[PDB]
Amino acid sequence: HMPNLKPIFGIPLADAVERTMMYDGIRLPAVFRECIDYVEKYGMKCEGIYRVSGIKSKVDELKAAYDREESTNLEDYEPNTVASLLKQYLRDLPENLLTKELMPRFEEACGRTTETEKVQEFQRLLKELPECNYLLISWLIVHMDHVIAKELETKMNIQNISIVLSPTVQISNRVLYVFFTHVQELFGNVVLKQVMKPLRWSNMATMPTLPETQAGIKEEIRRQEFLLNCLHRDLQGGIKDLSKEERLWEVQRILTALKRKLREA
Repeated sequence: HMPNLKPIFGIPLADAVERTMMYDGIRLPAVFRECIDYVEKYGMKCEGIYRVSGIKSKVDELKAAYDREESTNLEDYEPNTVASLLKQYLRDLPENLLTKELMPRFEEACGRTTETEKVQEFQRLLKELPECNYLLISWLIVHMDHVIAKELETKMNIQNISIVLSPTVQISNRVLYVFFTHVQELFGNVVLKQVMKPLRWSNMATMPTLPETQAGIKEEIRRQEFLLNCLHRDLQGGIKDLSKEERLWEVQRILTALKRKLREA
């Protein structure tokens, strides 16, 4: 029969999206957000950010865990590791972000005599792209742009990211440099929406393992309630899945603790 039961590393974007839908299902895989989320929250002041090699021994476990639909607490892993898992994940995806179709035109648009001519070409390229690709290209480049500012503190430069991001989407070095530069020239309101992440807690038995900080609970509750109300509502669309339900009590149980501690801090 078909090899393996639902893979993850080596599928089209939508296929990955439908598999890894977390919040609203804004047409985007979870993996990408999970990795962008960690870097945005914790991996912002990391030297070697996206530059150092991730521990392949951890990465191969992660890709396995995702492919097996398991629990991956990236908040306990190294930034280089998740970043390496991410860039690999993007590689494994058959359809490029810019596809085979538009990809060769990025070389063209990079060799434009004027910054305006470049962005215009990239503009038409990105429009050809599917919705999922459009959003993927937005976040990947915009998030890495903010990483360039972080490079300004982590003692790195656009060139460094460009070197390591080239093998990522399969496009020449100079195109990444121009990618960010033009990415805000094209977008700029593009926002890096972070996600509620699994805890190091096994979600039962214990209790004194939760964040005891007020601002910590405030932010998390906000993020979690949006996850909560949406998932609950999903079921009302004629959906009766035990897996969705299990996660429904899951979010509720955790938020219950948070709601208590909210007025407990």
